[PDB]
Amino acid sequence: MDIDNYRVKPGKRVKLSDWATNDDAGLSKEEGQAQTAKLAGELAEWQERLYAEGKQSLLLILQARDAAGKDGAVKKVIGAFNPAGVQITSFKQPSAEELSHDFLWRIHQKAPAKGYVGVFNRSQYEDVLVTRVYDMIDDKTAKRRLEHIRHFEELLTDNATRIVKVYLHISPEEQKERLQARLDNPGKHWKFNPGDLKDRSNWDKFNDVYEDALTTSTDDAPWYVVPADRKWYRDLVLSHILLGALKDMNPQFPAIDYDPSKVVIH
Amino acid sequence: MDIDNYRVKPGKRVKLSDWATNDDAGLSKEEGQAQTAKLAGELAEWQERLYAEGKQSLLLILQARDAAGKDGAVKKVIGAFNPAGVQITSFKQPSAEELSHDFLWRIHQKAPAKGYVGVFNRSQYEDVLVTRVYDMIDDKTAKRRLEHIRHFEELLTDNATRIVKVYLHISPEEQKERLQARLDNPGKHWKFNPGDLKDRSNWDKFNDVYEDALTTSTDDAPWYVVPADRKWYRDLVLSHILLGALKDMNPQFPAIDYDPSKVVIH
Repeated sequence: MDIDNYRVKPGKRVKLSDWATNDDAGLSKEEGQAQTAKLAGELAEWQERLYAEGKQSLLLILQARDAAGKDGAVKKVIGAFNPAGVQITSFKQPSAEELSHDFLWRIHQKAPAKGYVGVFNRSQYEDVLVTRVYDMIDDKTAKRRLEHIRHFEELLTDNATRIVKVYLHISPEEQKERLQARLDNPGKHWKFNPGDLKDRSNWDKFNDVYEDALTTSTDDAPWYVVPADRKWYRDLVLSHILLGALKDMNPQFPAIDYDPSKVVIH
Repeated sequence: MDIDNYRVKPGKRVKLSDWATNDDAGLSKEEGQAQTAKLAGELAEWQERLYAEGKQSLLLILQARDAAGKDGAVKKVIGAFNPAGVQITSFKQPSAEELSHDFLWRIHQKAPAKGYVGVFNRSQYEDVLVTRVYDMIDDKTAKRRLEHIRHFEELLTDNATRIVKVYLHISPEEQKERLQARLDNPGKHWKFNPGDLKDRSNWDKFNDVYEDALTTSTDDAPWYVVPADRKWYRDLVLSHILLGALKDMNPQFPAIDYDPSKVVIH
């Protein structure tokens, strides 16, 4: 497995049909879950360094369709982090006050602080995805919003915020099984709403608008297309993506302004 | 050993000296760690129900002296929760803007929303503890602020926010060893600063103000004195306190007003 195969290279447009949805890198579910359990300890060690250093931050942006596994990815992979060094925002429909501001006003407020890991379950890209499929905004407006999103991600990059954007890529048949699974089990009768089905019927248009959203992939702010049909593979690949980012960020523990040998505890 | 022995009963002044700091309830470190790891699964299930229900919230207030184990309690115990349904705030020294407001202004802003677990690592009580030991406020002001905190906690209690206040209770010798261990270990020099030694030299003055603060213990908003000399016991007792609270809150998965048998996914 080369994780870089899943990175949208700069300047190269995307046709989601070209990325697989059910990769497994030649591993069994047990071999994958075991490797994920090991990376969890690594993710915890490096997130502590990030927080102790207090110079950098990591922003994970999760975008995916219903039942693709973003809530399940947060619970497993992001759960390896110390919750005191993490901030998770799930952006719902814009409120009245939020609509009275530019579309990035509410997004910028949740940008992560130094030393923290930030996660955007749904993010600023919602304003050029669902807003286009249902013709709330026109193509002219959408392209201009995409330019504003790049400039926004560039601002955070110069602020030492390492941006990582991940798209969870699943097939329609897999979603159908997962959605039917919510309807089948009496305990999950609450993550399904007549409205997930509306977006599903617009599968092909979401392919197009996502392909547009993915053109923001740069060296400093990359998009990753993660085959998510196998939940354990989603978790494993996301673990590799975040750990490699933290290792490249290479946080160091902070200096001290005292001589430990001269300290006498009374 | 019974966790209710650790609850500050309403209307009765207490002295922290009455509680031992190194309880173990008749358990070894291994057996205790084993049961803690088991309760973590229950904490996860009930926290998920709390978040699905979206009607109640849980507010944990952590107060303790340096090296007593607040950060470790959060990492182990609160780490069992799904980080997407938890908010941790470590209230630092009041900034300028915060000082231009009443002392509960910044505290109230972090009150947990419906369905969330909130943790105050240092909290509103800081404003009647360190402020008194160093003569920043007089007894008259200190007394009145304790009343304002009660009314505030009553407000949140009527909001379905279950308040739980925990004081981690360690011996001075234990602290000394923990602090010396950070001076001795090079990898931990960054966790010690000679400033921490100021409050330690005022130990008995913190007894008084803490014993005053514990008088806000009610049936609805109880204080717990957790013997924390044994880090594994701290984690175990904290897990029991939070799990009992979530179980008493008894959050229910939300019902549905549609028949899953009548919906066909295309």
